[PDB]
Amino acid sequence: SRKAAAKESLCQAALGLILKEKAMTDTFTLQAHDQFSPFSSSSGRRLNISYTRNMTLKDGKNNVAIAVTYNHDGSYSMQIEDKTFQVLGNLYSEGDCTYLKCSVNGVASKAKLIILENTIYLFSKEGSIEIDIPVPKYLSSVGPLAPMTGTIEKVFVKAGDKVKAGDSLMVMIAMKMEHTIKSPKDGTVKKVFYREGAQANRHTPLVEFE
Amino acid sequence: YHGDSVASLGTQPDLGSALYQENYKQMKALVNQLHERVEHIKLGGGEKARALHISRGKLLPRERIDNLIDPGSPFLELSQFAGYQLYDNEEVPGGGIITGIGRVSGVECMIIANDATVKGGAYYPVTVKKQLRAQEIAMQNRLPCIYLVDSGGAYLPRQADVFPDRDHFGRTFYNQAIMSSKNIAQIAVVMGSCTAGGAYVPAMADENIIVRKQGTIFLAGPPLVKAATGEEVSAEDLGGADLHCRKSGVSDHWALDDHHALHLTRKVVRNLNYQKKLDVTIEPSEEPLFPADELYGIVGANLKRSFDVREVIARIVDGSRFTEFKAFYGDTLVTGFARIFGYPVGIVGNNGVLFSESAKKGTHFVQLCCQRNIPLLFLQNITGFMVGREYEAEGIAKDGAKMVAAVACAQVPKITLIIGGSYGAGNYGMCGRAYSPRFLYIWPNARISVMGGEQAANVLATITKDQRAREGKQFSSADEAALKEPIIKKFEEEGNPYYSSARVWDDGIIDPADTRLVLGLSFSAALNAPIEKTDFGIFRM
Amino acid sequence: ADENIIVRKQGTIFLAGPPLVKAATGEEVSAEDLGGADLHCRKSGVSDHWALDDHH
Amino acid sequence: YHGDSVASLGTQPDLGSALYQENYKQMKALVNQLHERVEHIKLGGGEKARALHISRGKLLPRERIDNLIDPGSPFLELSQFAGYQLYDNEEVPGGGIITGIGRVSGVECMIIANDATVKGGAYYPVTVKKQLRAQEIAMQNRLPCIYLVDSGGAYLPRQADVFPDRDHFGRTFYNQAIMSSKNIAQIAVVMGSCTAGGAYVPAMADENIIVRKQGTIFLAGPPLVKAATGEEVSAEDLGGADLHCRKSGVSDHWALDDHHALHLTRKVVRNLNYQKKLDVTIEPSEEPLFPADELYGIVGANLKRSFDVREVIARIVDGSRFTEFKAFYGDTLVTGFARIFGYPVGIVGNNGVLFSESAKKGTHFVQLCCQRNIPLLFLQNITGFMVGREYEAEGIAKDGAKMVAAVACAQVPKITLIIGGSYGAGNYGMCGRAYSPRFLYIWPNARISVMGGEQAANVLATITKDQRAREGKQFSSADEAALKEPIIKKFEEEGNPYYSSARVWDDGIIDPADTRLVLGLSFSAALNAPIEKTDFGIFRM
Ligand SMILES: CC(=O)SCCNC(=O)CCNC(=O)[C@H](O)C(C)(C)COP(=O)(O)OP(=O)(O)OC[C@H]1O[C@@H](n2cnc3c(N)ncnc32)[C@H](O)[C@@H]1OP(=O)(O)O
Ligand SMILES: CC(=O)SCCNC(=O)CCNC(=O)[C@H](O)C(C)(C)COP(=O)(O)OP(=O)(O)OC[C@H]1O[C@@H](n2cnc3c(N)ncnc32)[C@H](O)[C@@H]1OP(=O)(O)O
Ligand SMILES: *C(=O)CCCC[C@@H]1SC[C@@H]2NC(=O)N[C@@H]21
Ligand SMILES: *C(=O)CCCC[C@@H]1SC[C@@H]2NC(=O)N[C@@H]21
Repeated sequence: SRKAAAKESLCQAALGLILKEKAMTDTFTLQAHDQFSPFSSSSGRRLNISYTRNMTLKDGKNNVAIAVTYNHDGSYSMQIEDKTFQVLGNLYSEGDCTYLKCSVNGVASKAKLIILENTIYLFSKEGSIEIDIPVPKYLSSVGPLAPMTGTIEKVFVKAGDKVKAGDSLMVMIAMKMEHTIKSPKDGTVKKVFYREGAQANRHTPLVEFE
Repeated sequence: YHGDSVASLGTQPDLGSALYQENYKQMKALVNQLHERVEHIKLGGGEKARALHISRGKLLPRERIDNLIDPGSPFLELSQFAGYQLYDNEEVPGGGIITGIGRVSGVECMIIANDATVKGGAYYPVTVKKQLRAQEIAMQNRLPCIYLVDSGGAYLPRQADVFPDRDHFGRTFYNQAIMSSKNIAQIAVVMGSCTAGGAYVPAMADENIIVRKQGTIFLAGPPLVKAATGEEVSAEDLGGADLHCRKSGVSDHWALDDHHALHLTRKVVRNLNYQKKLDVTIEPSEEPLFPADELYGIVGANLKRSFDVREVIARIVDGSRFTEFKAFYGDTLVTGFARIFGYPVGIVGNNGVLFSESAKKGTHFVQLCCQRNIPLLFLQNITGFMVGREYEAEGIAKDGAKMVAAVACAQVPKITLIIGGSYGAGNYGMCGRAYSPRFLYIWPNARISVMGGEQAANVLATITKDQRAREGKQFSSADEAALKEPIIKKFEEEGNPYYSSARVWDDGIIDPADTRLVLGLSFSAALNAPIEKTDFGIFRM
Repeated sequence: ADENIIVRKQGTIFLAGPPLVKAATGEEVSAEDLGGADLHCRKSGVSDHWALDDHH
Repeated sequence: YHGDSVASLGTQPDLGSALYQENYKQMKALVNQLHERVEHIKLGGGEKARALHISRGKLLPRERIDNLIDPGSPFLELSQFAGYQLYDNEEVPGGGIITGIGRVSGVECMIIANDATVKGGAYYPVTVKKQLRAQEIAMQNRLPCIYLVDSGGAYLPRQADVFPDRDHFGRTFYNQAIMSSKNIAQIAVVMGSCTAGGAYVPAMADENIIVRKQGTIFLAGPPLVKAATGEEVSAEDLGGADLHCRKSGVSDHWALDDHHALHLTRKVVRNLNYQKKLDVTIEPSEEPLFPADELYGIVGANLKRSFDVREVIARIVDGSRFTEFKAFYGDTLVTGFARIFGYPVGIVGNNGVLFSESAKKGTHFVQLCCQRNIPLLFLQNITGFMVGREYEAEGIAKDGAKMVAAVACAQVPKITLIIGGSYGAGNYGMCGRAYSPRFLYIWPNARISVMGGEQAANVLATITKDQRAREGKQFSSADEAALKEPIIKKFEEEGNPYYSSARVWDDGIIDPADTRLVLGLSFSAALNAPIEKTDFGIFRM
């Protein structure tokens, strides 16, 4: 079965993500007119205070919160649950592969860093660990009223009918087109408020359910 | 930074639903018919005139254009259907002229070629109209003009419709004199026989090329000096290449044959000292996430059946990414920011009738785009302007005039695409032909009238019942049938896409796949001119 | 237009008249209360000056 | 060419001398105290209000700023000490608002966040002052403004000091209307409850984001309509996100929660069509040759003991290279050309009192820098203007007015740093707060008054002895002690760095190491506006 990641492995995943964001910043700068300028160094240097970034990584099924403090000397202090790790490192290339060079509490290591959509892959000589980046809700999310003052074409339902969602309820022709009223609702039509052929008015009720 | 993820538009349609299959079959039929009609237009005046044209050693005009532009480069041809069934028994293919935006020596140019296989290069009224439209494209977008003159002069029994008015033949030379006063280069290659109105085209151009023993320039030809002064002259020594290149000085470069003229033209364009400078921001281009025959399945051919315009924007923009603006207020207008080939586009699309809130949403959006210098793309699918009483009480015609006033005053490049109907003053709110868009293409299912027919027949009948009610008698079923026949027939005839592009009311009927490419081509040509600051009028609040 | 004058009980402004809303939406309205001078000068705000008759 | 070698400034100090060790201990104490005070300011209104703020599902405002700017990007926060011990028993941390220059979507922006944990987002007078200072930074440097509105309206018992004047609350909306008329983008994210003066902040902005079931905009809230019209309404249906996003049309984008609002804000900034273009020359940046805790050892905390300003310039500029200008004429002013992060800087630093020759040297230098479009950095350490008789005979006040007139008329970016005292009209000669520098930081050892304590007490005593000498009696030791107590106490209290940045008289107390970084950040922000030609007045020769 899959085993839980060690806190040191979560530090490596967090560091790889931070350095990948830096890489994106660096390749933006290489295309800029304002070259050599500050703001391009992803140092997190606040004035008179320190910056702590709170990120969450998903280890299998469970979420872990990692508080990453940006230090003045370029190191990171990553507190995972309670334990603080001194995390340093950088990226380097060998041919077409990107490697993440780490030092966590004086312990040096090297792993291949591959980030594909949401999943952080760390390939080392002791195993392979997959850490997922959570996806926020706003990137994963994707009775009736008469629209215009028009004449009624056809009434589909009666007093006492049971319909479904996405079902043709009434049809009206307005000026040049054809707009069918369809039901988002659930329940029973007790009321057909407009007789066939009448002129409905915008923002108006056609069918009522109890 | 530009690394953080976003969402995209569009959903995959039901490929098995009968709505999709019927829509696909109808729009495929329209597109196949469009293809076979333009392949017949591609021949020109028939194989007899083509044989007599190549028997004198000339190229055909599309061969001239293929040898003039860069190798492998695309060619955006404008108004391929001008003159289509327009004159009663005369066939004028392509208008009798070929206009297009091409790429010569790494510069995007406007190319105007006299197709001499049709009527000997005579100038019909639609020929003058199509040429003047090409010239105002080149003056708006600051593109050099290359005229490949092989003319025949102005037709005689249509001479009124060609000669005196403001936008008649003489405007052509006006447009050469003004463009060259703005440093927009004119180049004329004389490959034919310029007779007395065509003779002003190379003489008003900065640089000429004339072909040895083939091109002739004279203000009065041999039958014209016969009828005017009474004189017999031979044509090649009245106005041939040797006299003009050596004695009179009308021509500047001298070519052996047509290949030499086109090679010299590419040299002349390279010595123009032109460098294209962009002022918008550019990003890496990216293809969408959906195909474009899905647009055949989604749009169909039924204009009484509505669809969603977000499906179209999902299939023409970069990566199908779209930042929607005011998505819940006035939701019969879809406004937002996208990218086409790396260019920033503000898109305005119709999704229903125009209420008051939709027009206010559009006015806010057009002011935003003009403040930031972002080009506009209008996607017209209109049916009306919300007729009613509680609507006129609010100020609906107080609110559509703000939309009209903002679209008129806007100084960014605007491009219209008519993907559906386009009726009434709604057509003016969404940048119709009168509002100077840079380009205006249509899809083969479009309709454009002042109404839809039924409405015109009903208004005329009720107005004449009111009018006759000073005395008052009815002819009920007779009046009904006899007004519902010739008005529905007329409006459906004149609302056709081929009727409207037989005139020069638009820049082309395009295939719904090709849409994305065509927009990109048009947008890059429209970026040759620097975008100027917009001043608006008085917004009536 | 920047400034309007509309005449009392004579001038009417509407984007769709009575036979036009008849043929388009199917509605009967009277013209002087669909788009007359009183509605535009007092409620909708299309008109800026209000005249009694043509000399005014 | 740029290959030929040059010399550099600076010498390594005696790390063992008692002067260095005492200076290091004093400036280390000042910097540690500055750090602990700003860490207490970082919490805001205490842990009770933070718990009730996150119990409603909101972020804390510094979390909002961290999630809005680019990841890892620095943040230049302005006026962290506004409101510090300013009101008598009320604690207003940070002013009640958080302003700073950050980097959003690769664009450097000004961010103004209502810190709603302190006084429910009420607007104290220092809150209005600090916000207006941020807005004039953004109008001078042409930076887009992002307002993160979580307001509470204008405080009541201080209402005079907030409401009517020119630089009172209403100026805020003036600055939004003028900046947006110059194409400087305004973006408002409504995360709170905008009550009747805050309600004009999103309605004056080009693009809005409002959060579902959390952000509310109304010109009159529920107790306000109670006291004004007598009406009970619920707040989330009086002015919630659904009404404004769907019916009234005040809002343009609709967010689910705060993370969605910040993600949408980064999208909106990316669609601004902005590209930063530089007009100065840039060279490869290089770090200096000396550390920056040496500045603790060199400056110290004794303002009666002078030092050399060339030691500071040696530790803030590129490679410690410095081209000195007129090094032997008027040597109490050090002028020259250096580079900070590759940007060309003309530096003017004080080394003593201002004579006449020093002011003429400075006027020549400022004309040189404005002719070449080089930004200016003033390093104030002033004690006076050389009082004397043989000095007024020459025209000392004829020569300091030339310095004042040249610094006032200069149209390049000017940045001041007060590293020591700053007294009298000398403060005006070296670009004080009245002379519109872009930024003005201070070090924790600075002092600023009109004439320092002793001098004011002596002048008041001698002028009251002269004044009373119309009759004339003395109270010698009594008058001496009783005027030397409350005047030295007052001047030393009001000359403090925390006194001056408790108001918005400067943009921050900075640590002498951080100096180099802060200058670089400020200078790059100051290069977003194109440098205009300078016109001078009349130099009185
Ligand atoms: C006077 C004016 O400015 S208005 C007309 C211009 N003046 C003229 O010279 C009119 C006479 N035509 C000419 O200009 C020339 O002699 C040309 C271009 C027609 C000579 O062309 P050619 O290569 O010899 O071909 P041809 O003369 O047979 O013309 C082909 C056809 O086009 C017609 N045509 C050509 N030019 C014109 C014209 N300007 N007006 C009317 N019809 C024309 C001809 O009637 C001929 O008729 P067809 O198509 O029914 O057979
Ligand atoms: C003068 C004008 O421009 S009209 C101002 C209209 N006044 C208001 O709308 C403010 C009153 N209402 C609120 O503050 C709303 O509840 C919110 C959403 C803005 C704040 O949420 P809450 O935290 O529930 O408000 P709460 O009642 O806790 O206010 C916290 C403190 O802010 C104070 N406060 C808020 N606005 C003001 C104001 N304009 N003047 C004086 N005090 C204020 C409250 O009295 C309260 O007292 P405290 O200073 O002892 O803490
Ligand atoms: C077909 O287009 C339906 C009827 C047209 C609507 C009419 S035509 C003139 C009025 N102007 C407008 O925008 N709508 C009205
Ligand atoms: C402390 O700053 C010493 C005395 C101040 C010098 C006085 S104050 C007003 C005069 N102006 C000036 O530049 N110096 C004089």
